Amino acid sequence: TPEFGGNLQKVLVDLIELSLQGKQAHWNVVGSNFRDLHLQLDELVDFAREGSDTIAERMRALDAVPDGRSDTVAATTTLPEFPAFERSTADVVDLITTRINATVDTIRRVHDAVDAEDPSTADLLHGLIDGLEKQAWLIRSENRKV
Amino acid sequence: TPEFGGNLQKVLVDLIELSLQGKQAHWNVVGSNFRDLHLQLDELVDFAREGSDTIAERMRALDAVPDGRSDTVAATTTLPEFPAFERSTADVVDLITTRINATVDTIRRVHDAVDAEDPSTADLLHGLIDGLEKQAWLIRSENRKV
Amino acid sequence: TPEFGGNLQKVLVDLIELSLQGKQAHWNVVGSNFRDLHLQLDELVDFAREGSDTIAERMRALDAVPDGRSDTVAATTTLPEFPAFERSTADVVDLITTRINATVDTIRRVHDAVDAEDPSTADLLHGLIDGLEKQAWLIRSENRKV
Amino acid sequence: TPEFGGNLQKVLVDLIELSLQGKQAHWNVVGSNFRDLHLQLDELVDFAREGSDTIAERMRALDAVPDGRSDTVAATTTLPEFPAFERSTADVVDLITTRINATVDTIRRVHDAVDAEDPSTADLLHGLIDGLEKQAWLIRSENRKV
Amino acid sequence: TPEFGGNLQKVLVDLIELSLQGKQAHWNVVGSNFRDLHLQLDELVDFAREGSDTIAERMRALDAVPDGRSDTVAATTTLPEFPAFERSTADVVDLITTRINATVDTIRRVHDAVDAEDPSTADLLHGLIDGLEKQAWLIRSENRKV
Amino acid sequence: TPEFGGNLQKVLVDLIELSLQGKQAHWNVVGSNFRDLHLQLDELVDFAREGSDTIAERMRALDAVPDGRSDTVAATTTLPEFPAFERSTADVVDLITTRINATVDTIRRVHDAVDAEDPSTADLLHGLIDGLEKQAWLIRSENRKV
Amino acid sequence: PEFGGNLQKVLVDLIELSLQGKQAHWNVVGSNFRDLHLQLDELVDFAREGSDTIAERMRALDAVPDGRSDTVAATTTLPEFPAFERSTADVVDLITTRINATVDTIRRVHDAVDAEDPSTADLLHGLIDGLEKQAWLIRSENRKV
Amino acid sequence: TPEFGGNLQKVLVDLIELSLQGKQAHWNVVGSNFRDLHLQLDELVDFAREGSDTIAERMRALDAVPDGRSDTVAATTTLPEFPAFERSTADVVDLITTRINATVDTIRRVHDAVDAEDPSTADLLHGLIDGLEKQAWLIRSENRKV
Amino acid sequence: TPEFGGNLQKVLVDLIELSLQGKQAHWNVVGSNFRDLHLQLDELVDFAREGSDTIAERMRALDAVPDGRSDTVAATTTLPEFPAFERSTADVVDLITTRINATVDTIRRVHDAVDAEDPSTADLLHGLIDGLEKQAWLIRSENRKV
Amino acid sequence: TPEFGGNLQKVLVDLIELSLQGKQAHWNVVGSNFRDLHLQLDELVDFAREGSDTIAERMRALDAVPDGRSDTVAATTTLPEFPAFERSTADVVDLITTRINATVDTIRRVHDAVDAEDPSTADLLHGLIDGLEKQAWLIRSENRKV
Amino acid sequence: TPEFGGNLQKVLVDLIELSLQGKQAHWNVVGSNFRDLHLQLDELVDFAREGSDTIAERMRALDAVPDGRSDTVAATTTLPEFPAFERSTADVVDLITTRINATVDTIRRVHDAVDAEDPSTADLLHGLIDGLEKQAWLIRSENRKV
Amino acid sequence: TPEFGGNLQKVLVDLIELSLQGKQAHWNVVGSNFRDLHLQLDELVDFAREGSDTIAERMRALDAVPDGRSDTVAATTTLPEFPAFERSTADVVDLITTRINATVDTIRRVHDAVDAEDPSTADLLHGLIDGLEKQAWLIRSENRKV
Repeated sequence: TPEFGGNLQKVLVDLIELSLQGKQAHWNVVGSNFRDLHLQLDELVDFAREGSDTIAERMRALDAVPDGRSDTVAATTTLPEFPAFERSTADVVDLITTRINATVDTIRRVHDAVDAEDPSTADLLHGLIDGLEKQAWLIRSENRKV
Repeated sequence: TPEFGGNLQKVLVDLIELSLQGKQAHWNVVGSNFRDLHLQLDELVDFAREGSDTIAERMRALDAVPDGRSDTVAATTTLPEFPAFERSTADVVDLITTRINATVDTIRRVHDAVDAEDPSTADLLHGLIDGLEKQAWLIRSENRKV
Repeated sequence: TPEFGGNLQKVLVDLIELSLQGKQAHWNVVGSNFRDLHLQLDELVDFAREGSDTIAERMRALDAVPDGRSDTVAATTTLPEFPAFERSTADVVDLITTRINATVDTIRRVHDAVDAEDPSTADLLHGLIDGLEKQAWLIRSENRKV
Repeated sequence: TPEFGGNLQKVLVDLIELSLQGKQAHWNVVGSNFRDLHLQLDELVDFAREGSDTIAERMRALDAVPDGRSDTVAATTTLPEFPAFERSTADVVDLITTRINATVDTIRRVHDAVDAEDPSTADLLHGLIDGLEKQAWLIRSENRKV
Repeated sequence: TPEFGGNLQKVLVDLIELSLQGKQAHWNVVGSNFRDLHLQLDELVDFAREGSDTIAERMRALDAVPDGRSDTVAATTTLPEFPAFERSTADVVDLITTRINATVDTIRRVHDAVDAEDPSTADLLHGLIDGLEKQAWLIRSENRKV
Repeated sequence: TPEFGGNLQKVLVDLIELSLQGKQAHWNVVGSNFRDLHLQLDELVDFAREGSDTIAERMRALDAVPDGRSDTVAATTTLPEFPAFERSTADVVDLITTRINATVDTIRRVHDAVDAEDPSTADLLHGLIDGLEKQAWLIRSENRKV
Repeated sequence: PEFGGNLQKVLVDLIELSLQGKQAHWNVVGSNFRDLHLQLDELVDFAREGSDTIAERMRALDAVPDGRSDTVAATTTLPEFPAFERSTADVVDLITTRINATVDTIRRVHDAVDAEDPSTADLLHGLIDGLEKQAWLIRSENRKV
Repeated sequence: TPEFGGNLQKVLVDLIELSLQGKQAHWNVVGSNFRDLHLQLDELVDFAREGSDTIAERMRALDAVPDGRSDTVAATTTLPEFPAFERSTADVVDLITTRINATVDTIRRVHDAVDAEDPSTADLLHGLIDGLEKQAWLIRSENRKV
Repeated sequence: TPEFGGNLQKVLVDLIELSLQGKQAHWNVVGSNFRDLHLQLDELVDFAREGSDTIAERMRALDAVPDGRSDTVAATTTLPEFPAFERSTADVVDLITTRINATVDTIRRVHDAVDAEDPSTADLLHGLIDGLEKQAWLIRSENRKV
Repeated sequence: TPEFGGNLQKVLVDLIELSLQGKQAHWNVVGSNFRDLHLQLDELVDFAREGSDTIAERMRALDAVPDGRSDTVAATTTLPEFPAFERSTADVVDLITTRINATVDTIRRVHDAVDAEDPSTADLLHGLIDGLEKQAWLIRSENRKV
Repeated sequence: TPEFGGNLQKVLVDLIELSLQGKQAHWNVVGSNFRDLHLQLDELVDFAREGSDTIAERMRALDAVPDGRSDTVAATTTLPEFPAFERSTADVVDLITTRINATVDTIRRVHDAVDAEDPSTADLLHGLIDGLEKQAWLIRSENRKV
Repeated sequence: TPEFGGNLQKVLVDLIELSLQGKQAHWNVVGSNFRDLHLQLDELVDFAREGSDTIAERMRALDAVPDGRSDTVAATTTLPEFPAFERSTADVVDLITTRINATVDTIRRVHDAVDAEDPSTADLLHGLIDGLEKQAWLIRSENRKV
């Protein structure tokens, strides 16, 4: 259905934007605990790319047309823009946490309709939520107060 | 130097645009001889991602500031936009060949200044142009009729 | 739960019959773009065998009695018979697409009944839908004209 | 959410107790099919450890605090204690079957609440039920007669 | 030659029947020494599937048409029909021994004509014979007494 | 001898308690320099589990009876308990260092009695010292101030 | 000595086939290009392995190999290959014809080589199997029905 | 030292005899738990071969002359000769247990002089004792009753 | 087929004696070009062990009883005894060449009688000839002068 | 350009001739220190084949026509012919060194034009010079006497 | 030429000194963020060893005489002396950054003559500069504050 | 204790000097058996580096500080100097044998105090002696007269 296709397209553009932001932060981060932040951003980008590809193949299987162009992503993404200069570790961790939370929350919005329509795709969304939440936890644990 | 940083930034944004659009074509292509294009476009995307990461790390080592944001890519890329909807294999082969030719032409234009300033970065450009030209040959040989 | 056992037996019989047809077509197919089909049918057979074994072991865990005999498969399968001679690639692609469609439609009918009892087996069926539909798309894209 | 944390803590403590008791049986089992039981119990312990780690990371990523201390396990576990000395093969198979049945029963009680609140955790619990039931079948098949 | 194709088709259909028999027994076997029988039957199925695929590819290379449909298997198989329900260890090992012996006996009768016509295919037949005989030894040696 | 068996059982209890407490710390740790501790405590738990299994199998080979039940561990362990809530990274490093020091000092007491009978087991005890002391240094170096 | 001569004739044909496969691998264009490109590389690898196996076996049987380029050019029986870009159908046809000639000479030598040494007969049987499988797997592209 | 050479020669000849015994039993064993015995005897043969090679290379490094000839082994080894025909499971397990016990007893007598002269070789002896005793446990634990 | 069994026993005895002599030379060889011989004799022993195991399992599959005892191989082997002291590289090369020639001569002599009954075993004999003759060529080329 | 195409064609035919030459020497060489040269020539052949394939793919990418036919190689090669029959190792090393030096001389002669035209291809020639010179040293230092 | 040999010898001794000093720092680094520095210094040592070996093999191929003795390194190195004892992480990061900068600066000075004489060796120098600069950036970014 | 630390430092500097001279001989050796010595010395350098790192980690764990600087090695090492020119293979083999003998002599000298203070460290020294003596034999067997 066109509604299902549109929801999956909104998820896909958010995943692509998240991957691009992760790579940009991976390149442009400075500060403490550099090696771990560097490796974690790479792992997150790999996982996000794999999830985006899986969504693309599934949505193709359901006979929909994907929209993953750069202009389309820039026009329809929901993630906030990222700073273009070198950033401290606390700031980049905070920004990554916020972006991951927004990406997860969009999927949590669409989950009800996706489960009502196709449990097979609901399972892929469940796996994506699991992976993204694990990544978000392991990153956000750096800046915890206690 | 800022001009050197800008010359590398143009290459970086071109590679990111190429990778995203190659993934788009990988998801979207249908028609005769589908599987060969489906696999080779994935290989092209992998190579483009590796090259973009290599350029980002090298230019960071040379103390410059990357701009890999989606908005920046959309605003300052040189590759023409990818047409939407399902496309035939011949058309996608032609479009990918033209775009890879544009990218390698950009590499050729920047190569003079890059070699004049840093031979180490010139070597990375040589490797990238070699790989991209090999990919371009393997793609365009599909549509050749002799 | 005799109804659960019968439903899972109907699933397994169709999976085994489809695997046999896939192997026969893999051995028999010939024509334009032969190699891609030759490899993809092998991949589909491997996936079908993995799914059939997984279903059989799950249904064993639930204390049911599987029936995987050749006579039982031939007597209780739902998929149509396959041509016995050399077939063109377009025809074999169409036949394989029809077979995958019938198999996934069978799981679609049994889905609600099996989810009424066991969400765990529902998850396995979701995975089978994901894989089979991905294979169906990747094969049917061969004959698509647009 | 505190109730959710409580159910997940019960799951984690049951899994930890199962792993410890399985290692006990692994070191202690003597009798016929000794090598078979030795390998299978090691596989069961490995799977239980993987599942316990997955559950712990999931619930802690959902902002809960795990309690996997030995005193907590002893005080709040639900599995009955293991024999103290060398046991026959049939007896240890029966004991392990009973332990796995109790664990999966607890998971089944928790399943309703987890499906009510977080489908992502429900999916992990489904996978755990699948793995534990497969192991239980493979173990209990030793003692079953015709 | 048509007679050569007929003998190779007989061997192929026998191997397919053996693979189906092995998988069914693998799923269904219950009793003593169960884990080892479970692993050995899976190994036998893997070997039988590889041999059947090898014969199919060879006969296709020699310009013959294979017949691996389930209906054809049921109509032209030579292995006697297998029990329907759960069976003890002695019964299953004895039955598997009888089917393997029947298969190798059929291959033995075909071997004379195959060696008369094509020694290259005769070598593949020899490999199948001794692999199957090794598997038969490992299986029947369980029931043997002193 | 029963005294040797009791000493080995006491060592095994300490190893199991250390592994469980390490997993607790791995789950519950939070604060600055997270990922390093998160990976390193997992490595320590893996090594401790390997050592505990090896020592259990060795003591079984020497014809003794292991006691690895949760109640037995809680009743006869020597390592003091772990905090039940989220702790700072410096504190968890200090506690883990203390636990490892207690465990290795227990081995230091038991070593003379072990070597008085069995140099082969003394070698395994030496290996345990090597691994645990390397891990202890690798953890304690976090808070070292020169 | 005749045994050595037959094995030398086999070896030069295998080397020529490997060179033919590499040439077609580099110089092929048209439809199904990626599949033909991979298949020809696999065939070249198999031909090189078979040539090595024959060379080492015949060395073990105390003969003197002749695998020089001049010797191959003077003694091989495979037809000459075109030196320009060729369509895929023509490439498949030419490769099929060359493989058929190569397996034909092996079948011709098989009787004497098996009568003299079953161990070498086994290696030649394996080579026949592999090359015939490759021949079918390539020639299936241009089949009519 | 000639006495050192003689002790290590006795060790080597005993290891070679044990390897031959294990391989013969591996080929010849028939009865219950056949596949487990077949795998374990192969593992024991592999371990014995590795240990024999290690002892030979160590003794050669210490400027002695190894004697691994079959005639020397037959004339010098202390392990009693094996049955010549097919043997039952209990009998072969008992025979292997007795052979391993004799070998480790010989190693124990030699270990005193070995530790007196060269601790480096004493370490290898300890490793061999550990491995052989573990294998002996996995063997003799088969026939043990409660 | 007692004659067949005796022939296969003669093959097995020769292979075992060859492996033992190869290990002895591998331990004892010394002189110019030492390392190449040291590695190649190890490879020869590995191949001989593989061949001996293959022959033993094949003759077990043919319902025969092998005799691989040390006394049996010493009293039945045909290979000449090996020097017991340090030997020059040329001498050990000559001795190994002679031993391999005797071993392959035995197989060539028994080949006609073997093929008179079982072509599958004849195939294994062909493979053994191939491997042993390759090893013989590599050994003999060391001392060749031209 | 045709002159550049011919410049690379000379390199290609020289590499193919070198590969066949190395294979001939690998098969034919006998004498002292056999195994070292036997493995080294195989490594040389592998490197030459990889380099020839790389040059062929690059020159295809740059839209030229390879001529790798055996007749073309024989007619236009530059390496001296290899004498037949069995040759001593010293003569083989001398001839291989001379031919590799000739190939490196050809590469160096064409390198000026190649670098003036295409730096990407110049890099490939640099890599080939590195590899071939390393092989030349690793072979020629055999015959060196201080 | 002797000048080229000396220019390469200076780079070789600098690389050896850098590798030894990196190992020194790997051993005596303590403080906050220990593990990341501990791993990065090991990676740097591995890269330095690989580069030093590559330079040694290349300069050997070009018929020069290496001087990698400890006395020669101590006498002719250019890197400043590394202070002993345990050092804080900030200080060791600064020291390693300064040393890598000195090494790459020396390589930059020698690059002109190296490129003027042998472009192949210039390529190796380019690769070494790339790797060392990447490592230097990845280490120095730890201490950066923005 | 300071004496323990000093002895471990004496061992470490000897290992580092041995590794450096091994690399020098690896680069510098020419003559017969060149490939054999080239591989063997590379293996010895790898082993020496691993052993030196292991000693550094252990003595760090025991709260001591290493001195592995180039100046410290040159001032404190006990190994004789290595020639700086091209040497015959016999001479380099003799020199390496002498160096290994000196290195193992130092460790055997310190072994008494090391065992009196820490059996675990004595075990590491035993392993180092075993490895170094094996390498020493495997090298010096080249130049043996008889």
